[PDB]
Amino acid sequence: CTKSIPPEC
Amino acid sequence: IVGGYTCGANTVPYQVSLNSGYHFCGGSLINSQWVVSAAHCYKSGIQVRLGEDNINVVEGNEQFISASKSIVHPSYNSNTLNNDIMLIKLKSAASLNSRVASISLPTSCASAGTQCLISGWGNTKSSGTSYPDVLKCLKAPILSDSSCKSAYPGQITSNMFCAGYLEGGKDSCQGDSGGPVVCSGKLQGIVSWGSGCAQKNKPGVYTKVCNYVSWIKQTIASN
Ligand SMILES: [Ca+2]
Repeated sequence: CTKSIPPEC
Repeated sequence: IVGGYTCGANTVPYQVSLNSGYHFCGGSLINSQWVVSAAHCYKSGIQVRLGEDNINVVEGNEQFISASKSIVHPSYNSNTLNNDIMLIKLKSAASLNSRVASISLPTSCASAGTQCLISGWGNTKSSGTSYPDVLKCLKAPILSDSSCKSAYPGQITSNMFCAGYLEGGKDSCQGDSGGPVVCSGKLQGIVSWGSGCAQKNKPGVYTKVCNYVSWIKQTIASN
C-alpha cells in the first residue's frame, strides 16, 4: 500500500 | 511514523501538510512557491499547509496556501508506483523565515548507510490506527540495493530505495506519503510505499529524488 490516507493497495 | 519521536515545533521547517478538509499526504517545500510530494497523493482541491506542528489547532506559525497546479510526473505508473513524484505550484509564494524554510535538492544520490530524517503526521501504530496531532520524526538509514531487492523481489525500480529497519518497529506509515527523507540537509527521498508499516524485513520504499533533479528544475523553469 501507498502511505496516503486512505492507502492505495 | 511508527516508533518515532515528537519532532518539536518548527524543527522541520520544510515539512508541509496536504489538506482537503483533512490531512492526507505530506510534502516538502523546495522553494517559496513549489512543493514536492508523491504522484499518488494527487487530487483536486489541495490546500498546502506550511509552518504546522499540531495540525488540529491554529497555534501561530501557519500559512494555508491553495495549490495553483499539480504536475504529476507524465510517466507515473500507479501500478508499479514507478516515478512517484509530483510538483505542486503554490497560488502565492510562502513567507520564508525560521519556522518555514525550503529544503535543498541533492547534487548526488546518497550511499547505503547514510542516516536520514523522515517526518510526518501519519499513523503511529503498526497494528491499528492512531494519528498524531503533532509532527513525528524518525532517523533511518538508507539500506543497500541488494537488501531492498531481496525484501521486494521484482518490485524495486532504479527510481526507488528502501530505508528503515529490517528488525521492524520503526517506519513511515499511512498519512506520511509524499513527505521528506532528508539526508545531510538534502531531500533524497519521498515517502511512497511498503508492505504495511514497521513489519520485519519489509522496510519502507521511497522515491529516489536524485534521479529527478533535472526533471524538477526544467519543469519549474517552464511553469
Ligand atoms: Ca496548527
